[PDB]
Amino acid sequence: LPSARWQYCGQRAVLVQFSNGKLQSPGNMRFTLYENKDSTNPRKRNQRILAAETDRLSYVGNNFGTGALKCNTLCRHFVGILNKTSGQMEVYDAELFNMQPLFSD
Amino acid sequence: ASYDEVRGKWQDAHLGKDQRDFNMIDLKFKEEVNHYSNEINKACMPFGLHRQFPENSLQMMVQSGAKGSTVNTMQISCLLGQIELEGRRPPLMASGKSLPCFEPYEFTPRAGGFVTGRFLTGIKPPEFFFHCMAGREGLVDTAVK
Amino acid sequence: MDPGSRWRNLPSGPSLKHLTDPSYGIPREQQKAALQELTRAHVESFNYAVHEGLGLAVQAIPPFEFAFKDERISFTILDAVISPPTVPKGTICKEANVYPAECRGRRSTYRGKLTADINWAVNGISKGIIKQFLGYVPIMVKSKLCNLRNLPPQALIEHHEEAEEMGGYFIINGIEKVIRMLIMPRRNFPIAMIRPKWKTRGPGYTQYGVSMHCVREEHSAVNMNLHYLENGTVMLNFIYRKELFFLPLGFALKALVSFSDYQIFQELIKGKEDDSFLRNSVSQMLRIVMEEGCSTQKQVLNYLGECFRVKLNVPDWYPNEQAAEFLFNQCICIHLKSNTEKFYMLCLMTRKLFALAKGECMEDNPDSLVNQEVLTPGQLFLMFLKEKLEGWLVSIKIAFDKKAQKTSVSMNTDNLMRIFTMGIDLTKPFEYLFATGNLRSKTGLGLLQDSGLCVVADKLNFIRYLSHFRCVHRGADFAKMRTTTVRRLLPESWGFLCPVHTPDGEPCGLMNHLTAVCEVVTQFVYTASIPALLCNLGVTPIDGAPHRSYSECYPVLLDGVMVGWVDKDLAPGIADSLRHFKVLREKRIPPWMEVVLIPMTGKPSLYPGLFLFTTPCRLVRPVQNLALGKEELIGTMEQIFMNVAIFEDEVFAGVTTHQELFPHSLLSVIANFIPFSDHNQSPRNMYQCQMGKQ
Amino acid sequence: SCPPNFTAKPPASESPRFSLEALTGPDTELWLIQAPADFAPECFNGRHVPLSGSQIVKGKLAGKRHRYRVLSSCPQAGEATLLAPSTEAG
Amino acid sequence: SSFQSDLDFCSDCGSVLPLPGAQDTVTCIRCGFNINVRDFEGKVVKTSVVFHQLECQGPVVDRRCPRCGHEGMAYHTRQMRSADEGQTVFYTCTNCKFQEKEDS
Amino acid sequence: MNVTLGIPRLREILMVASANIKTPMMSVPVLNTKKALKRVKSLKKQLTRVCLGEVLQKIDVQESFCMEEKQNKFQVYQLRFQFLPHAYYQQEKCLRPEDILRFMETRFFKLLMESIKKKNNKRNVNTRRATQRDEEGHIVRVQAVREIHPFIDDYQYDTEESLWCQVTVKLPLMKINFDMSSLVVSLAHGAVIYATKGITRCLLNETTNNKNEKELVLNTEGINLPELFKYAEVLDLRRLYSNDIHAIANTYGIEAALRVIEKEIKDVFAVYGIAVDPRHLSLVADYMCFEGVYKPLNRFGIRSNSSPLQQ
DNA sequence: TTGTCTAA
DNA sequence: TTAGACAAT
Ligand SMILES: [Zn+2]
Ligand SMILES: [Zn+2]
Repeated sequence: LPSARWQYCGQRAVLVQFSNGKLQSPGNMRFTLYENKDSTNPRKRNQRILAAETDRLSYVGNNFGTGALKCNTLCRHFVGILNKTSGQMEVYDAELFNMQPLFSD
Repeated sequence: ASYDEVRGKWQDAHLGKDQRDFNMIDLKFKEEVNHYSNEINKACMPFGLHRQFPENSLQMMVQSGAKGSTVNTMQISCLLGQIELEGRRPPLMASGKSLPCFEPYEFTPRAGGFVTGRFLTGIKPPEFFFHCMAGREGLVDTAVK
Repeated sequence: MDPGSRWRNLPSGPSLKHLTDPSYGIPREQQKAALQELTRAHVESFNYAVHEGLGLAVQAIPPFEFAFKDERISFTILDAVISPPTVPKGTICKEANVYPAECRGRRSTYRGKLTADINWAVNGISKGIIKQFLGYVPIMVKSKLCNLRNLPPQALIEHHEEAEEMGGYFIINGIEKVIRMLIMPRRNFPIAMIRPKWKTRGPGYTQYGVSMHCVREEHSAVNMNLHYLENGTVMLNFIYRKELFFLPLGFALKALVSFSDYQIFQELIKGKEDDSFLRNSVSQMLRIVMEEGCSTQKQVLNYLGECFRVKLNVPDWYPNEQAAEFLFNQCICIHLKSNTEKFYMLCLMTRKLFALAKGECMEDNPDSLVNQEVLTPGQLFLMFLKEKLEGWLVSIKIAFDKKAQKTSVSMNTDNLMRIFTMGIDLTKPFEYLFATGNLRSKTGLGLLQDSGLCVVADKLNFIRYLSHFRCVHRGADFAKMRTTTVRRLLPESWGFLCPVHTPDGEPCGLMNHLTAVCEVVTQFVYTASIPALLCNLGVTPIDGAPHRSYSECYPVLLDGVMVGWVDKDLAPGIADSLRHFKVLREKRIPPWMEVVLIPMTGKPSLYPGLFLFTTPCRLVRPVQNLALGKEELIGTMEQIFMNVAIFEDEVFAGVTTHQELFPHSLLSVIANFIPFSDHNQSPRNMYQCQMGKQ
Repeated sequence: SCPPNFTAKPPASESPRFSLEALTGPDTELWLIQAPADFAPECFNGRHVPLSGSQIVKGKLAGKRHRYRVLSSCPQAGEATLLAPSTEAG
Repeated sequence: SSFQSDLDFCSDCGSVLPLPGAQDTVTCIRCGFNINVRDFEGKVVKTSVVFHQLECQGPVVDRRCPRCGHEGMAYHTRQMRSADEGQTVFYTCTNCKFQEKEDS
Repeated sequence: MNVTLGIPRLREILMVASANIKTPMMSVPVLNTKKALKRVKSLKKQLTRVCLGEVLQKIDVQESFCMEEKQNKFQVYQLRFQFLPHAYYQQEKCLRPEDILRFMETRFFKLLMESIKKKNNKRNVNTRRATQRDEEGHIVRVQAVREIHPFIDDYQYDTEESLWCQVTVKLPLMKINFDMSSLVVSLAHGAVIYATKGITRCLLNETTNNKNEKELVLNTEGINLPELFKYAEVLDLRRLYSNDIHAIANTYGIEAALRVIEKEIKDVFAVYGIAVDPRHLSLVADYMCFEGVYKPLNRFGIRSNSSPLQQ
């Protein structure tokens, strides 16, 4: 019955939810994330956009618009690491992004 | 077979589109509780009455053809017997409870309508509901047709 | 018994001392709280339908915009109120109020003034607000609008009424007319039907199908349908002003969300993942959408608002995308606000159809009381009044078009206020529904019948006068059929409808009557914290994945909102936790909620899930929860899985979880007045119940 | 043909670096903890979590909030994957 | 840069691949991603339709039959009139099955 | 077995003079000798019909894809039928399963290919059907199967205990998605073999007897009177009977369909315990067969009458 | 809701 | 050979 010391250390590690399938073959794929300017009003704490550069398509992931998922607001998402020699499951705040390929207008 | 497996195969006889193995299980309670329905009437109807024919008035209205029959007085002073609803026992629910007092798929004859309580001493609220199902059956079938 | 259970004041035996007292004839200073429970379903429903429901039913009327000669006039109702009944203006009197006893004695209608705040605007800019008298609507007595509200009995005798005056009745032209509670299908719930009449509705239809009765905040009501086909394709049929629309499923699911087609594939095959025919069929539904080049959501909306535009009767200046979200907002799953939750509801209604057609779940019986609820007088007032307001705006449009013909000076309005005066007045079209019972509506109000709505509260004695407020009427169309299946007493009416109390002739079996314990839920509360409550328990929501596989998880339906996926080994631990939160009045759980846990057995039983109902207009009845000792409002679908007991002798450990309050709870009010009911034969009791009403 | 490859974002902008690590080898085991909404992230700060089965572990939020049950699952081959910002690539 | 989906869908967008046709590669429409028609060799769809898988006539009362003179007749009640009067009793003899009805 | 009961049977006797009734039976006693019982226990099986959905356990359809050339692309349709075993029916025409396989291999595949070429010569649309279809008032062998059609590319039938069958209807590619399993199901509700002309079902387990004579009765459910005349050495055709008035009226005569009207009205009134005296029934049967044909008592029977005031 | 009569 | 038309409860 294994245990793990819960050492909460604090940054928000992104997690990806592809609307196409599973990313099972990673390769040359560039990932960049975007944050709003005005940090004054409390909407900047949720405004974040993740962009995915592939040569074929570009995948974009929101937190606010129509299609942004409700699993990271009605429930929190954490990330365990479990440095096995020390035996401490150190925990990071996380978000899940449901990515959707961009086409046109 | 234990009672869990028997209850499983009567759940499987239920819930199916055949309704041909299930109607057979109706005709095997209902021929076996109509052997406990004859023995009580042989215990109480001829020589078990308090006051007997001719000194009994109700037997004089029954046996001299005035009104009634020896079924109405056997319901008055002995059991109501099996409730047959549209030819069969009263319906199970969608969950196997024949009525909310009872366990799902309960083996007892009381669970499926065998009243065994007379009008001389009253019927408990399960058998009263069963008997009102059987009354509304005939009343609706007369009122429609 | 629990103190505070409404039945703690129940006598052990009769007394006969209250008729030889000094206290007799002196009015008590408060009314009796046992005769006022018999018109809760009438008065508390009409109280919703005049202040809260009317304010929520003028929000859901869209801004009526039409075309002037090269100008766009916008009309919108901001707020409408119903004033309590007074005298007309220009009357020399002493007390301005009007009481029901005048309206009985003078042979008049007891009615209240209706007015609204219509906010007119031309070309997108507001140029005024008008407070317009729409007409007169009837007032229910002892409601929040009658003048007899909050009176003590001694001040109620003084106004020619009675002590212990329960309301619930409209005086319409001097004749008191109650609205009877009809039986409607269970709101916001997939009722899986097997009806072979549906085979003739199309070229490849099956006997199978899933219906839904959708109601939006007690003022709208729309029936929709799903149909399984011989292919595996699913259609979706719904009537909109006498026009049966055919809409395939993939068109709906693409018009709702902006999801890629692999997610719409993934949502419909959650439980059945190893099935090959199923994955093929839900591929083909999406490919049918692909065939027209409608790849995006906007292009699907363009095509649907191209094909359905002429029959929705939208204006000439809407785009096709705007007349497409006029039929997903007013026809398909209108109890949901977001299009995201409309999508995951059609996915559950589709998976229930796919499990029905493959024989993995049994038919939900449409005539059983498990899948039924009542239509209270708060719905039929509010729906009909909303429809007459929309008809009033359409009459203003027809009045402008009548002004435009035989062309007037036709300048700007500048608060002209003549078209409103020439507009229609809804005194008489709202009087006709009560004064006859005939509902002449172009919508149908989502109902199934047209007449038999208002029935005269007859008052030949008091046994007859109580019965009209406990009547549950199955249908005023089934009386002409030759059926017996709808007229059958079933065991799911144990304690919600009376066995004996029914008529005997043509309405035998249709006009049921409520029991004593059974009460209609009329309270309307807000379920905003319950999704976060469920997800703080084991309910992983729709977007995330539960940590065992699907088909080892249950759907959760919190009042037609698909919420999540309870793991199968954690579903009793959420059902009993919500029951403990209900009977202890904790965590904003309503005390009238249903926690229905239809289990998995692997046999073709009912379609499993963890259904949760918080709505009004249902039926509910108190028991005693044995493990808590506290009174629990069991609904119609909870007690099909509970082991209620009758007697303290018949209570066991492990098997029994509840107990009825008093053992004669299965009987009505009127049938609890027969002495020694359990000794005479049951048509004798069924005959006495309609003798005492004569 | 013409793929979009968008670079347009009107109110948004890219990011500096943070303190989460970049090296994942045989010494680390990625756990995906899914915590409730009102779960304060400091509650178990000296407490253990199970890696198999379940355990009702206490917290320190108010002392009376402490009943939390922890469900220790199997790898679902979950579609959510972690993105660790590496230091060789800006 | 490849994603694992079902074979009937594109693996770059999520859109639906059409049926194979008169070419050697099937392409998606909204992105133009070509997939070999030869890769649909494992597209198998199964369907199975199952057609056919794998008394004492009530309580007795000691009443004489009209025809055969047997000492008992099995009885069944049915309340066939109104709720005003009666209960109609149906008899059935044990041996020769002669059914007559009494109206009380 | 059932008959038609109540008022509407009496309506279709008297008021209609029906040529086509629903559920007509016929009844012939057995000669009650030793050879006739042995022949009639097989005749009970022989006079029934057998549909294909009666002896079939399950259909298995396995649609696949096949591309063998640069142009040739094929939809492999491996149909497989599991027939219910012989021990689960001992009532139907001694159907050893080589007979139902011969049904298959002779005519069921051609009956299937006609349906496939009816469908292939070719609900997905927004229809908006303009009606709902159901007022302001001011008052108040494998080679034979292969040569059936070129589309059948494989055939494999069970040989030891002949319980299954496998074909491969190798259709080419098409623009619509083909619904094979619906055709295979709806075609598999067709009658197999030896369905006699109009006779559905026979029962001789009615061993009823008035004097313990064990009088076996072919209580059938079909209407074919010269079908049973070949079986005179086994059946006692002397006391034959039917429900149909027109069948015996065209076979035996208007004087022998005059004593069937009387017996049928007596049986309809005698189900419900009512005793109608035979003089009334004989008067009605002598009225209806007065003109030599079996006339009704409807509106279309008073055109024969003479006085127009009564008409 | 039947059941035959009339027209295509 | 099969759909509209006509009358009765
Ligand atoms: Zn694609
Ligand atoms: Zn007898």
